Amino acid sequence: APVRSLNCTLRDSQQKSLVMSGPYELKALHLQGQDMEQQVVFSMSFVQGEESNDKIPVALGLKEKNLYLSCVLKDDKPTLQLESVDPKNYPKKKMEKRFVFNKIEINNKLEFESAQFPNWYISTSQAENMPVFLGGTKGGQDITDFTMQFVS
Ligand SMILES: NC(=O)c1cnc(C(F)(F)F)nc1
Repeated sequence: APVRSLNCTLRDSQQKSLVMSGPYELKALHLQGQDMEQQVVFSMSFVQGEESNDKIPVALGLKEKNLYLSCVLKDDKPTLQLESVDPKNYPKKKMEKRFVFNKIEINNKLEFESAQFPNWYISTSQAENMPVFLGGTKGGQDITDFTMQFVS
């Protein structure tokens, strides 16, 4: 049947919100009050892929935009990008692998691993107003843990 999707926001474990930073760029910053309207709302689709109790394959599209987070090699490195798609054809249950993240629940937090690039994760910096990026460890100074908020 159709693909099932939920509207949501994400915040990193330091409670930074995600906003735009150009036509295809996301940054993370501390946000509260009026400025919270600036945060990106995702449509999280539950897609085809290997699945277990705590590891759920999803795609992350921007709400009512034909833009998806994707993982590709750029200048020979696994990188995160926002990629446009044909709005007639998306979302779909069989999303291409570059669009698929494994949403992993550990200790009441979420990690989003690239399905395409094992052990590469959606990451934020500790500094304010820096890009969201794909980081090659769920270790170290960069942040790989998030919480989800459900949106109407
Ligand atoms: N400048 C970056 O490292 C960067 C990568 N990826 C993104 C995305 F896809 F979240 F929007 N925004 C910025």
